[PDB]
Amino acid sequence: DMDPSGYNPAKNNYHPVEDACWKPGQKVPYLAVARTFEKIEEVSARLRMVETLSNLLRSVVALSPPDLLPVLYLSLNHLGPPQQGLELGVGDGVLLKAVAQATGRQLESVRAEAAEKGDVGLVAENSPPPPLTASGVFSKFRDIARLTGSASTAKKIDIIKGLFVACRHSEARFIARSLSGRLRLGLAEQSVLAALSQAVSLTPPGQEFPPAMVDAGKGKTAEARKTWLEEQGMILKQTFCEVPDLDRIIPVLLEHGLERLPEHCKLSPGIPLKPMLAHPTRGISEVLKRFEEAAFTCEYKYDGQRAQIHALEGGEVKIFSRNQEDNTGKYPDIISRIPKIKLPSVTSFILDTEAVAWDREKKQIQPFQVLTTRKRKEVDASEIQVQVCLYAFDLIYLNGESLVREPLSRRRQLLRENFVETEGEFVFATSLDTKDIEQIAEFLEQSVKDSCEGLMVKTLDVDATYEIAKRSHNWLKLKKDYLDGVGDTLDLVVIGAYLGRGKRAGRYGGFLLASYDEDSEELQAICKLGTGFSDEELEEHHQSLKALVLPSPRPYVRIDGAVIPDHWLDPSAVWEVKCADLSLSPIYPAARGLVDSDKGISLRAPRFIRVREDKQPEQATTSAQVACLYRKQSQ
DNA sequence: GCTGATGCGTC
DNA sequence: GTCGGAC
DNA sequence: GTCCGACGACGCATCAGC
Ligand SMILES: *OP(=O)(O)OC[C@H]1O[C@@H](n2cnc3c(N)ncnc32)[C@H](O)[C@@H]1O
Repeated sequence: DMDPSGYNPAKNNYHPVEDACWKPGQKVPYLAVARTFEKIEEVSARLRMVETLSNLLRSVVALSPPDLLPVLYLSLNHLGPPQQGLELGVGDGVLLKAVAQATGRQLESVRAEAAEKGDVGLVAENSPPPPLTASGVFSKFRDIARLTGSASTAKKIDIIKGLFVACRHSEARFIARSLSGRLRLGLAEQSVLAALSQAVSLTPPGQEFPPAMVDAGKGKTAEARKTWLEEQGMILKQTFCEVPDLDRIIPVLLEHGLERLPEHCKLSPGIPLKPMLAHPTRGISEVLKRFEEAAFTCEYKYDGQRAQIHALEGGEVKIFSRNQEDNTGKYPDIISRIPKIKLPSVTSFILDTEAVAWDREKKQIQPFQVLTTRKRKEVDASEIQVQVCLYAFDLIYLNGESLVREPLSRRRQLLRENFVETEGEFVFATSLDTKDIEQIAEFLEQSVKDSCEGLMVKTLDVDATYEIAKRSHNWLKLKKDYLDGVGDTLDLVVIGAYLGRGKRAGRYGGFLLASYDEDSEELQAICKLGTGFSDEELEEHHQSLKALVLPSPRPYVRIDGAVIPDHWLDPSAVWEVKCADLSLSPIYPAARGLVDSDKGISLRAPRFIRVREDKQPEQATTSAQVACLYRKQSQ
């Protein structure tokens, strides 16, 4: 009898059946999800968020098992497994057109309001079909993403409008945020997985209705309960890190339970897995302090793109990105190369490599920017213009055996013994086994001279497995720009401000920076900036720059194609900014004509360091200096 | 038949 | 990709 | 240290507008 508007999955003593706002077998109302979202947004401790989400999931499992998968994807704001490549194709512009049409308002009015609040949901809401359902809403999202071709944008808009007109209470707020790609729950993959393992542990699936067991933790002590949930949570996590595909896991989970999940879902070539990531380290001394006694290896950190290469029993090859996207069609040249890299005894494998752009005439690595000019789907290897060289650094699976639980020392040994190097095509990452601080510093200096970002550091025997659920950032990355006094540092003028969104709402979220062109006495936009400040520094900058707002830009400020700032600023503040490198920009005018007739120069991964109170705009980094720095790069 | 805006992936 | 904040 | 969501440049692919 409970109207979903009153649904409260944050209550104490939540009963999956009696406290749900729908009847057994009935479709999960979307308003039940939105209310769950509200209660999750009301808190900042993940543990409380997880329990609240787990309560909804327990009711879904008890009452409407078929809706579990759509409710999960709604909670994650995803459309499906990443390797299927479903994409909404809906941005803010298209979303605001849908809001405008659905609210009888004008586009510019809706546009201004959304920019001020930094949230599209509030506008869409504050503006008879049957109640929306979770799977219903989820299905309409997938219909939107499957619309393709000419006039498809108008059809996507019709669907979005139909959703909004059926919205009630806070539904529209969350419809708009999901389509916007900014749900802002504070809860994502890891917390949703914890909520799921907690839900199916407390309220097991597959019981005869009404379920006899609704809270399997009641009979345990608080301590035993916590230990039990951590263990069950790890079972799900380690399975997910090997098979990050809910389409595969949920049917098994509902049919055989969590404790038997690894028997049915396990690492297999052809199914992407979560890759090992790296923790940034600010110097060699921090590396030694972090690994203390453990022996470790250093490897070049190549500046390319991650390629997880799967060879299946039978010969089929698949290649996946860091985010489990399917890149098989992008690398036909690599697929034809597989026979050359493996010994004939190798019948299957999963390799961890970096794909790097490679100049075959000069036999040299090329920058990342050249690698990105490859087409996303190339059918003919003969049409490839940017060759790649594979730098292999790990082996995760070999000849039917998962190596996830073996230490790096053995995974690397098997890689070196079972695979074959070919210059410019497939080689092992340059490496050095040492604990001598001078040798490491010399090795770091060489990696940069050899066209790399720095070093990867990895333990060989102690905590050296490939178990992402135990530690996802088990590796250390020591980049040149992490070091103090090293890396490109510039003093740039603040010429504009952009209204913040989400956590930055009611504030400036980013800024437009410029270098000083001496020859024309103009300030030339060079990049935007939006990270590196504390919340306090960012608030101070909102107040100090608010005074400098102008209705129109100064005549000596050139931005060309850059995003026009929401608020123009009188060139006064000069900020010190660090970046990983300089790039040739297709939009930014800074230093155009000094290194390239058509293109200016921008900053790769800029971040705020500190205000330079001792510098006026005329003494900022000059466009000539920017060009000089960029030339030092490509020597 | 072409061009520019832009979604969304890479880092 | 870099970064800061709450836990 | 984990987890999450603020924010960056830049490219191909796609599609609206012409
Ligand atoms: O900065 P980040 O955390 O994305 O760095 C990790 C990425 O670095 C790339 N990479 C390049 N070379 C290596 C080696 N030798 N070992 C491990 N990772 C490496 C990868 O693309 C990785 O995701």
